[PDB]
Amino acid sequence: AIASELQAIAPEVAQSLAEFFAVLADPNRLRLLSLLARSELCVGDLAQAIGVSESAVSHQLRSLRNLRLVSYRKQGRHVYYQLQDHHIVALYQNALDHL
Amino acid sequence: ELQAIAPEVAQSLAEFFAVLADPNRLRLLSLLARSELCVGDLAQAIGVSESAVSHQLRSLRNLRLVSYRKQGRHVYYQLQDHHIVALYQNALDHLQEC
Repeated sequence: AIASELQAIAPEVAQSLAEFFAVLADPNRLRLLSLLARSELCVGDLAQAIGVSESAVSHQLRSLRNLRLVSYRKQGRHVYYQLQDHHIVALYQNALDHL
Repeated sequence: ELQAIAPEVAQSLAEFFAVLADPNRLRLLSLLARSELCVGDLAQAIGVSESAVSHQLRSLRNLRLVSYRKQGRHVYYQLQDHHIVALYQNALDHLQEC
């Protein structure tokens, strides 16, 4: 009934959103995000959980940091990574559940 | 005590996000996220022919991103499930500020 009052997202917004989803179209990134969706973790824990070197994980996390998919905090001699925000958690979980 | 998602699951999820990385598809989903709509409504909304939108919807139906229902003498399309609605809204919100 409200068809006449609806308009699609702007083209530039659709492009920006498409780019966001393209960044997530990476199984390796998703494996890392699946762990962070359940607990804040250091690179050491992430590396052992997946089965790769910490250097490998560190490299993958740099891209994720730059793309604002993950963030980190420092406490003592540890650096804990986590998902950027609750929106990332929600979209990840909803996508997984849809599948 | 933590295990990542299975390799096959990560791959399937990656493919799912890959099909969403399409501006034209997202424009259509952005409309359906607000309300179910007939092909006529969608075509006029984005400014293309009904045939064009019908073609695009064909792909979205097979990709399980949209579904449809018969309401009287018309067919209305909708997002496949609420998860699509929620992931779409959360992604857009993320790309925004407060």
